[PDB]
Amino acid sequence: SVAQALAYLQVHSPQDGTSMYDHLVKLVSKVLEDQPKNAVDLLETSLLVKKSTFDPKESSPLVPIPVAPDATQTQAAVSIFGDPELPINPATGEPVPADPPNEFEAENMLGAAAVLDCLGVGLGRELGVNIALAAKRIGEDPKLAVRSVR
Amino acid sequence: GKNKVYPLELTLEEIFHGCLKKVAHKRKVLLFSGEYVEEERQLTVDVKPGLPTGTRFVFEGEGNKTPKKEPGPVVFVLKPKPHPRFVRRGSDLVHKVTLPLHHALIGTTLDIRTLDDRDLKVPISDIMRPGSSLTVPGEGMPLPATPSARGNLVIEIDLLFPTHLTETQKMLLRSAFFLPPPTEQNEETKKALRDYEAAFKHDLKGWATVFKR
Amino acid sequence: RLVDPVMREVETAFMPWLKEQAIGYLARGVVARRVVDKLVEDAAAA
Amino acid sequence: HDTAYLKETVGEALARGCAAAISAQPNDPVEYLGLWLLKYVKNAEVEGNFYRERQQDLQKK
Amino acid sequence: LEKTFALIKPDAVRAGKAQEIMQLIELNGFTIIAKQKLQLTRARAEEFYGEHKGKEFFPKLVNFMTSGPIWALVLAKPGAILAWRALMGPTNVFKARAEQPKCLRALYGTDGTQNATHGSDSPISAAREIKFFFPTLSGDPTIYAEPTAAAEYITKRIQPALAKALAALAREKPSADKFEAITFVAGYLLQNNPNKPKVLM
Amino acid sequence: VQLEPNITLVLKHLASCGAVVSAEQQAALDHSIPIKRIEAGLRSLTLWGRLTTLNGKDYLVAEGYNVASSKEGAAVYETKYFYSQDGARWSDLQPVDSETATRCARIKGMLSGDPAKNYELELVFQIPELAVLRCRVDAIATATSVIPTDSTILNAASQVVPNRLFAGAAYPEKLESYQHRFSLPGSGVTLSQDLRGTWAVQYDAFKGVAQVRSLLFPGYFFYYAANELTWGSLYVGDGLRNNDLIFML
Amino acid sequence: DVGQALAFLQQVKTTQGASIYEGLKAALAKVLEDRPVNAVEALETSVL
Repeated sequence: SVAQALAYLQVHSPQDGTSMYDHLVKLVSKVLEDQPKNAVDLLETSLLVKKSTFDPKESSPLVPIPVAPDATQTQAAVSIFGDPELPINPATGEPVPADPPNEFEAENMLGAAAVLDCLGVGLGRELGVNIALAAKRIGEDPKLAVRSVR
Repeated sequence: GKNKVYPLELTLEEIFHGCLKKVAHKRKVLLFSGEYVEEERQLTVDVKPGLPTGTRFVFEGEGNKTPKKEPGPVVFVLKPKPHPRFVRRGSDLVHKVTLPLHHALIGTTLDIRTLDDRDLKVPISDIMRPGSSLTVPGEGMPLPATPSARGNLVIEIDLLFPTHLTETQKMLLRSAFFLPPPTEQNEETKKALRDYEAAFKHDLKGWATVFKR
Repeated sequence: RLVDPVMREVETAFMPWLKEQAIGYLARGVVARRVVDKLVEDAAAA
Repeated sequence: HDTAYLKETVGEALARGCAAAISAQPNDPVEYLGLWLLKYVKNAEVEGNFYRERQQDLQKK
Repeated sequence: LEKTFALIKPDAVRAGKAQEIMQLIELNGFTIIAKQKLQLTRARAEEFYGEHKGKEFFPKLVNFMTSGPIWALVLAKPGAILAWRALMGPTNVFKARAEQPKCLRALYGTDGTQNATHGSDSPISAAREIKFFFPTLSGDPTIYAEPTAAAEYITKRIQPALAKALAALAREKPSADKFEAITFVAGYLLQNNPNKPKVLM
Repeated sequence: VQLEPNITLVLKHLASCGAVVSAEQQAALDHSIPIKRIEAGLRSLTLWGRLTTLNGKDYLVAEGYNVASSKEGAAVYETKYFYSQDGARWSDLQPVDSETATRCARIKGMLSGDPAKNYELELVFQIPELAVLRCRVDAIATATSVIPTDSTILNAASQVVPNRLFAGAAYPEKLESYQHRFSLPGSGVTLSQDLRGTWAVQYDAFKGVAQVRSLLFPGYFFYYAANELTWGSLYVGDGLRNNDLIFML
Repeated sequence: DVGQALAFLQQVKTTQGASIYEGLKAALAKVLEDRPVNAVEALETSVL
């Protein structure tokens, strides 16, 4: 019980540089040392202690590492919007060899999404745009000689 | 009178952030025996963010100790290891980029990866001249005097011209480099440009969008 | 070969007073910490 | 003599700094002490400034 | 209430199992007072594993811990060291699977040395490692505040440079105002110290 | 009570005012806002507005701050601005020095499309179009950036942080209920302390949605829903200023 | 000892009607029961 409270109050908050256990100890020590005969302001003393705490920021041996979630899925999702410009060959500034898009035979998928949203069934309206762009990505691929996408 | 100097090699990330390096030193105490006695001493050197190249850290009291004379201080001279992207100059950073011609003229974005874990995408503001540079303020190494200010990253633009051009490509380039101003064009010029653009951005038979192979 | 200096003796005889003051301040810190612990227990009961 | 000068000059602050160094147990206590003294004078002055700013804000309101 | 060190090895991180381990740790009554994801270098790893220093497994052990980011945690619990030793289970992963299943080494750890966790043995090593990885985390107010140990630490620290600083202050005798003397002695200490060198441009 | 304005609620509540974005650009935004937010190390990144060009390729502009501190009586936000012709890929907007920041305010007319355009002004001075766009965004942000009062508070170390206990603004119809972003929480500076007739507020008491439009900059809208405490703002249209305000009113 | 500090902290009164000891105790009780997001700064921003 009380052990849980003590373990909670000593959690080291990084951005503040200290837990509340140290801050409470410092506030109590400052109140004890300078014996106050008059009224004290808890907020004022707290701000003063916060301003007065020593913080010897020293050079850490390791370079910091980023804590960031993986972004492969979202990057792949983004990669369907817009046209990917043809990469350049570093050896000769002329562009790399390329293939023209394919001639698949798909329906009016944006109109289909509009109809589905009108009826109140199917997927959403934004996912309709995503599906249309992904189907264009599939159909255009010269590697996959596709005569029809649906 | 004599001091032993030693290069201390760091990466740009360490100097940018501020490392706390540990270094080993071979100190030779000399005695009556023919062989000297050697020992490994550990030294902690604190390099603060943005210390300039050529900085000397001198440890007094350490060094090969002859029987009579107290050893002279040892010197560590800061030098940065070569980086794959940036070379530091004064307080800021130089990034040399090879740029195609059309990226210069039309204008695109250069994607650079900073020493800090951020990814800058800097647009080409205007027609980049041969030997021109693009400056991004507040992106170089930190100032050693104040730990908040930064230098300005300098991108030295190197242009990569195409190796081949056909006669029709040259005709298109010539027509693009002598087009009359829009308040001087005929109606035939406007219709021709409209037709050519609609035939260049054609979704199936046009070559504006091609998939690599 | 003989080598007494005044400042060495002065500093060495001054050292115990500094150590005594440091010990007093450490005792202050300890009592402050134990007061804070009592405060935590009372807060849980509250 | 010299002992009195040292005492009523720096003794209390140095004792506080040494207590802090004992409590913290850093990896380089001398640099810790020096930075502690610098922060000591700086926090005294900014403490005065903080009271001044609070008084000014109350008067303005 | 005692605090122990712990770390999640790259094998439980490359597989994206760090958060599950953290939630399991929190489920068993532990409290994570401090956590940090980091990436040891070769020298730092060799300094951390000083107790082995040339044993048979040391090459592969130091080559493994520097193959990816790890996590460092400080756990807090009344019986933190023994409870966390039990929670990890036996060191050998196959012996762990045989004897005690549903232990972090049995579930996430594989292939011997990659036991997916690392913990502290005794309070001495616990405090040493905590100070190694969290230099500013306060702790252990009883083992440093002994008058004998306090006097010994002051003795270890003051003869190198503080006595010389006091001697220089007494000989030079700057302004009687105490603030100038404090500034001068601080400058002398930060300029003359055996631990750090003198820096020049 | 919110901590950051949504990009969907803003587009929903400001759709009537014409502050709308294309559906394809809306999906692209939904995907590529977090990507740029993580690539730039910014805790807050929202769409700031959309500026019209002589082409169909309008500039979508998003702003984002990492730190926000009180400085000489001004709540200074260290904002970074990004622009994009399409919702997919973002570029940066570098700040502008004072000489060109004064030589860019004299260039008028709605911008072109290619951000590599050089305006020539009077010897001839060459100024990039991106500089002009940055100037216009800075001017609109200085004149207009609006948040409800008491929605921010000052903590220790003098940083402005969202007021988690903000209970909402009574009398949302009154302009006193709203303040600029760079006003300190203690100071009683609001939009009332601006010129008398430069802000129009229309409040629907039933649905509890107030709408504040800027008349000095006609394309700036800011909605505030009070039943659920949600406020957002968007600028749509060219960045030019409305000089002759006295005649129109 | 600690008894002296405890006896002292209960006579001193603050700007509020309660003593500083009781004020700190109530602040800690509120912090422990609510468990705020950024707790240390919430002490100066929300509880007192």
